[PDB]
Amino acid sequence: SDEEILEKLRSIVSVGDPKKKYTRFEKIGQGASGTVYTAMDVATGQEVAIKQQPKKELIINEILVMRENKNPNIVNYLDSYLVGDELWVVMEYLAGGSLTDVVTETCMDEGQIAAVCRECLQALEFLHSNQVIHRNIKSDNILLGMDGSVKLTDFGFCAQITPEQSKRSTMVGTPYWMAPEVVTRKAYGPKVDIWSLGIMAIEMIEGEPPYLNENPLRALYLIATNGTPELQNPEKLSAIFRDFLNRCLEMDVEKRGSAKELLQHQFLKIAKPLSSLTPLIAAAKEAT
Ligand SMILES: NC1CCN(c2nc(Nc3cc(C4CC4)[nH]n3)c3sccc3n2)CC1
Repeated sequence: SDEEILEKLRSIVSVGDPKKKYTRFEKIGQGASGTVYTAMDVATGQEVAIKQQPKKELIINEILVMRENKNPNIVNYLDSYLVGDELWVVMEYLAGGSLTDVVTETCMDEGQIAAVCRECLQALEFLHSNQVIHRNIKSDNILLGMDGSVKLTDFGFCAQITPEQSKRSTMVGTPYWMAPEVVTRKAYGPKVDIWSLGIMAIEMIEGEPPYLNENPLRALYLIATNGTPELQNPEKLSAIFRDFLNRCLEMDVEKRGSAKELLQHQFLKIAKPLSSLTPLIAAAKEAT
């Protein structure tokens, strides 16, 4: 019965030698599982990012889900290899870095924040319409292009739902960003991603998710009891922004906005061009 799951992901990986297609191999990061490098396509002259035991079932889920859900607001999966003993997942390279650096080292005005939310909601609307829940939306899993491109990544925790089983009840995600209905093991749908988006907006405002100074469990408890979080300074924000936040962070899932609904919110109408994010990127790179 197992681990014939290991032979399953051997079917997925492509045929050939990795070294023969991508030169200019250079490392640019590492984070628990696993580590990230860089390279160029000898064929097309394209720069690419290469990620490099436990529970490899996730890495399968990540490959498959990424392959069948191409979107301009998703970090594009390319090829896969395994000629060694670690995964050779190749994806498009965004040099601007993660949104985390930006939210914790810079100040974003509402026009910048709206632009980010709109790009993310676009990815969410696409994924949800394909019955996929990301379940781990956070600034850490938002990568930025040097041109201000905003793309979604990390799909190991994705949940493929079906008309027969459109809900889950497993506590997956990262505590500070997890919807109350996920924390309290209740039946939940795609709008949990919308909750995590809201939390990420709080990131973009206050620098970090609510209860971050608390321990993960304490945070988990607080989310389960407090429900919808409070801004430290709600009055700093426009009325239309506060509204968008309220409809992202609604306790009533039915009263909470869908991606498609939220893409029509008046708040996104004050979104700046994506080029406006490049100064935020340069700022984050500095002080680092
Ligand atoms: N949470 C992680 C997310 C990945 N990350 C990351 N990714 C970057 N660009 C990438 C990565 C990918 C492949 C991995 C999907 N394409 N483009 C860059 S550029 C400067 C820093 C940096 N950090 C480090 C934190």
